[PDB]
Parts: sequence; structure tokens; C-alpha cells
Amino acid sequence: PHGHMQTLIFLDLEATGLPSSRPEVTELCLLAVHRRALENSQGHPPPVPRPPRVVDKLSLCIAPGKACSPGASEITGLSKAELEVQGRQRFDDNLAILLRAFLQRQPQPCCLVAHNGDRYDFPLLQTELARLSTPSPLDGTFCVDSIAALKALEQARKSYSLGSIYTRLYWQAPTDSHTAEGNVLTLLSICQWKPQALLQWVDEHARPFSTVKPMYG
Amino acid sequence: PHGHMQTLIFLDLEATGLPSSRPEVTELCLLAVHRRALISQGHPPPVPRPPRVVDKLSLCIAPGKACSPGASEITGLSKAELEVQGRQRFDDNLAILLRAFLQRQPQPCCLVAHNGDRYDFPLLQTELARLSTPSPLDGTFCVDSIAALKALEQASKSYSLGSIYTRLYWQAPTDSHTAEGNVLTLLSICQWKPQALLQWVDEHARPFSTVKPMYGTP
DNA sequence: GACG
DNA sequence: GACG
Ligand SMILES: [Mg+2]
Ligand SMILES: [Mg+2]
Repeated sequence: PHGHMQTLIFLDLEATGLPSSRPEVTELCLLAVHRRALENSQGHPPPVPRPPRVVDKLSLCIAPGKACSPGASEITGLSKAELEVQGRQRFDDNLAILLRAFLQRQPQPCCLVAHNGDRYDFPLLQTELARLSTPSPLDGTFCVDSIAALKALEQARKSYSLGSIYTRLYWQAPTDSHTAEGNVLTLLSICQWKPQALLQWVDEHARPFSTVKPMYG
Repeated sequence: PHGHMQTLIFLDLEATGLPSSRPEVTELCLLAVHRRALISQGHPPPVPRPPRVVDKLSLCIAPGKACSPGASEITGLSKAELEVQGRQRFDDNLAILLRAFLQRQPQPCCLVAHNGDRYDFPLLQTELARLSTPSPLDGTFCVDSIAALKALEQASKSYSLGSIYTRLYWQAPTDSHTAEGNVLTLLSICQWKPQALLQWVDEHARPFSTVKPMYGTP
């Protein structure tokens, strides 16, 4: 299809609200894993996988343009006030230099992985990038939704939210459901359930991020 | 003295070995924090929570020489396994990245590292000297958490990272195998008495471009 | 020492 | 659904 994805980038965004509200990103986290590190499961239940030794990790809190919805502030512990008080910058030109440089240290093709990404994280990110005079640093990178991926894996009435899956696989509640990094780590663990099968699935379904259309605007 | 450092960037490096060995960085973690983000109830005193708003960067870096057996034992990293997963080298992009990471910080910026005055800071300087790019740390500052933690404790035996932690908190550090683990350990330590901590560190911050390279300038 |  |  687009060849074997050499790097998986688990991605999660915290933001000001749900899609209907035209949300802005308050926190982003990327965790780049090499396929090799990934294809590097137990019995029942299997232990929670340890993450690979070799990973690159990025986590940035971000001052949004508009205030957080009350619901989003309670879930994330983030507000427009504090991100600005504490001097967080906008989703600006730099941030894309930063992402660019971070993406630059991953062997291509890179494929972004997000949970409900096709509905939420991907179109959100696209929107936020579109706002920039800078060129997007993701044009060359691919993406895929982990919900689709795990529906297929688990096939070998269920909820497919992040926590429903995680608890189901490992019979443990996820560690941190309130930060971008927490959600990425939970995401990573469900994707390590069947590393072999999943990377195969990711390779078949990888899709260009350039196409992903904006949530809004 | 230099003014107020806006960002405390806790820093830790893993590497091929110790200073005598001419060591190369293999992993790097920065956790950037704002002076704002800085009580406790119970015994032994709880391991505090990292603050909510933080920027975190953690990168694996391929070194041009093999990891000494002791560095591999500590970190579980090896040159060949970094290279499998096509980790890059400490190059110009990296500096751009760090540049950009630091440029998202409120200035001025002060690195804090455990033994940095003797290991991380001079080593970082060496890594940055090797390449085409200007250093991103040319305008950055530095302080050692050992010296800092000395004072603060002497106003209330070993000062290895773990010894301080286990002693304040009565738990083993969560992870001593990775750069982020050490940054987080270092972070919790610096939250024992953050008020003073930061009192202590705005009095002491110093240039990083005064930092002499551990070695080399090949 | 204390850092890998 | 499921994302904040
Ligand atoms: Mg999410
Ligand atoms: Mg250290």
C-alpha cells in the first residue's frame, strides 16, 4: 500500500472541548516507536506490556485561543488562564519547527496513531496547522485510527473507548486518564497486546495525513 | 544575579560511560517547568505530584562508540540496538529541536541536573561543540542540584540521586534506568522544599557557555 | 563524591 | 460510537 511503516507515532491531544464546539488544542503528546522496538502475549490476563526501551517522547502544554469548556478543564486539569500565566505559547510557527525537527529524527515513513483519531485528533491537528503561514510538517506522514485497528485484532456489542479496551485486555484500570501523555501510554499498551498483528494492520490501513480534512474552518 | 530564571528545565543524560572514558550521549530528557508550578501531609512524606503544566522531551541518541558494559547494564541501551531502530546521532537537527523546545519556554531558562556541574553540563557542551550548528544553549543557564540540595538539607550523608530520594521519601525511585526516570526522581526531590529550592537557584544560576567541555573538541 |  |  504505502510500504511498511518504519515508525509509529502514538499521538493524543487534550483540547478545549468536543468537535461541535470547534475546539483548540491545549496539550499534545507524541511517542515515536520504531517498528523494530515494537515487534520486539502472556496468558490471562496478560501483564501490562512494558513500553519499549527505545522511544522518543514529546509533551507540550499549549495556550488555546479560546477558553476551555468546563467539561474539558475538569477532565484535563488544564485551563486557558493557567497555560498563559505559566507562559505556554500558542500553536505557532515554532511548534511546527519543533514537530518538524522531532519528526525529522524518525525514520520514514512515519504513521501517526490516535484513538478515534479519524474523528478527533487528526482533523483537529489539521485545523490547527492550517492556521499557519509556516508549511505543515506532517504532509509526508501517514495516520490511522487505533479503534479500527483493535476491532480487527479483537475479532481474532463491546465498547471500543480507550479505557474499555485497556481494562478488558489487562483487567486493570488505566494509569492516567487526565493527560495527553497518560492517554498515549494507555494507547501504547493496547497496541502492544498483539504487536505483530497490529503493525500488519497499520501497514494495510496507513493513509496520507495531507488528505485528512480539517475538523473545521 | 542574572535576574529571574523563568523556566527550570530539569535535565538528565544517559551516555556510553563515565568522564574518563570520553563518553557520548545516548539518551536525553528535558522536563521544562515554570517557577509558578511550585504543602505535604503525612509520614513518611508523600512522593509529590509532578505539576500539571509541563513540557517534556525525551530522545534516544545513537553514539559513535560502544556503550561500556556498565552504561549498558544501567540503562539497557546499546549502540547496536539504538542503531537497529535507526536512532540518529547528536546532530544539527537535534540542536534545532532543542532550540525550538527551549524557544517555547519563558526566558530566561535554567537547566538543573544532578551532578551537572561535573557531568551533564560539560558533556552537553562537548556534544554541541562537535557540529556545524551554533549551540542552542549559548543563551541558557545551569545549576547543579547536588550543591542546591546540600544547602537546603543543611538548614533543617550521600548525595547520589537515589540516596536523597529514598531518604526524603522512603521509597526507591520509580525508574533509574532511563533519562526521564532520573529527571522525574530529580523533579520530586526538588519539590521537597520548592520555595527554598527556587530561592536557592536564582541566587546561583550561571552561564552554560562558560561551561567547559568535558573533553574533546576533536 | 558522583556522574554512565 | 467516541473524542475533550
Ligand atoms: Mg484522546
Ligand atoms: Mg544523571
